[PDB]
Amino acid sequence: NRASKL
Amino acid sequence: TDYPFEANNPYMYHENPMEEGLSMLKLANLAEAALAFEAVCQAAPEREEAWRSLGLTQAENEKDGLAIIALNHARMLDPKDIAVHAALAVSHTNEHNANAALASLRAWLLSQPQYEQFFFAAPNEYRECRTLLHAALEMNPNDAQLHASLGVLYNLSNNYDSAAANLRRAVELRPDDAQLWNKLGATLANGNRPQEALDAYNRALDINPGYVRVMYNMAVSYSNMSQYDLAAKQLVRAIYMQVTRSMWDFFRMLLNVMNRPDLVELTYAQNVEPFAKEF
Repeated sequence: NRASKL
Repeated sequence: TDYPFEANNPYMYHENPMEEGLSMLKLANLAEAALAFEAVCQAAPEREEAWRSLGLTQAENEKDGLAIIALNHARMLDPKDIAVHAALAVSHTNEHNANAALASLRAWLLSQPQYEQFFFAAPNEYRECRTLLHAALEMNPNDAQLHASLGVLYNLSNNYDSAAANLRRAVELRPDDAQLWNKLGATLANGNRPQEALDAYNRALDINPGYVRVMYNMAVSYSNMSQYDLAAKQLVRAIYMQVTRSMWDFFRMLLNVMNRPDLVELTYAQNVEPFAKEF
């Protein structure tokens, strides 16, 4: 679900 | 200033906060380094290295908004600082600023003398970037930053398999680069491969134990796999290390889902200690 960050 | 400098910054008083910020970075104390770099940007706003270091640190400290503001100062002051363009591309991709992300990658490539010679948000700008990076890859085939940059581009278009392949090559070439391992992990995570992502994140954290973004990303992946004990542990580390309300709200959802109403109520006080003890 939740977005991950580069 | 467009930058919202922290009031009451103790480094405002210090002799040589730039040196102190760099030493804080070597130690991996991101929050403290950011404050030190902030002091330098306030006192000497023409100092490009200061804005760059600020921008770089803020993004690793899970603050892309603050990163972008600072990096745009750095970019004005030295349009050929390729680390600034690289980081702008990353933070803009995280922020889904498609046009700004493609402008940064393009500037990243073309600012190098070495290189200087469908996607709905920005179709042609995307094609151009893809073409430039692939043409560059033909001129310099095992360049890890080129592979990494193709990874960023491919994250932008949600082509997480191509992104992961490029970024996997980048970490093979540079296996001690914390940022590359996090970029690989984020890619894998966003591409619904959170188990593999966590292995990449573990490598990243081993290199840089103060990498708050990696800690946050691990909370995310654990939450995605519904391993909430593990998510809660990483999120506490992230919150503690970061210093925010967004993370506390995310933490509140973990506590709720795991059926801990007693702990949920404690999150409004925003003291991490009872949770550090608890987890």
